[PDB]
Amino acid sequence: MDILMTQTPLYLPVSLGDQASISCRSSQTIVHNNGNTYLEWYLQKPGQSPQLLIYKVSNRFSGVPDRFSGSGSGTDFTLKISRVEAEDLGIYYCFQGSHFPPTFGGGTKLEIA
Amino acid sequence: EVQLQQSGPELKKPGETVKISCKATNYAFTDYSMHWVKQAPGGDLKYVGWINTETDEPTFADDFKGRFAFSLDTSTSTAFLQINNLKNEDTATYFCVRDRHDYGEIFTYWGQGTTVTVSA
Ligand SMILES: [Cl-]
Repeated sequence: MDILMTQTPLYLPVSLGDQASISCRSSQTIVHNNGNTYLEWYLQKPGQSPQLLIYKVSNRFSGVPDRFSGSGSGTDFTLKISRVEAEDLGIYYCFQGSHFPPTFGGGTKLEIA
Repeated sequence: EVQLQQSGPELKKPGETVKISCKATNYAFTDYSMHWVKQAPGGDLKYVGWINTETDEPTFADDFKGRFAFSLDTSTSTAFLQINNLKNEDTATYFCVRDRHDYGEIFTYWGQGTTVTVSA
């Protein structure tokens, strides 16, 4: 637990169809010695284990809807959801695996209400 | 279709020991390291460490080296996480996780998690 990952906002109450944005700020830059920035976003649906959504800052994982996109500079990264669907409910986490030990953000709760 | 199956929830008394298992299927167990993550009440995720499945050597993150121990049963493609001298602070759901290319850079596959509850 060294590189702090802070997410904004911690609670994201939204409504179907609306857009959603989650920010993640790292306390240090996160570029691996090999030049890659291993910044991933995970979604943990209720009653499930986390699942990978975005890796390498902006690459969508297999089967991930196009509504999910990622961006980010040196210490500030963003996960955006064009249109929020009922199946998007859950907790989102950013994660850096660029420097040891790998660290996760504290989680952002997306709740539709 | 990688599958990581973990053992059931545990309700333990303080000071006792708990041993969690993670059964891997559909891939060569010894080709990928097994990582372990601790999810504390509230949802925070903390990296515990990883075990090299080919050499059976563990590497832990911040203070976990103390009472946590990783082990393997390569013949049954199973990884274990044992917690000795259970403390209230250990209450959490533990996950075994496998990465994409065995570099611990991208956690792709996760077990369903094992909730450990330390009572009174
Ligand atoms: Cl990897």
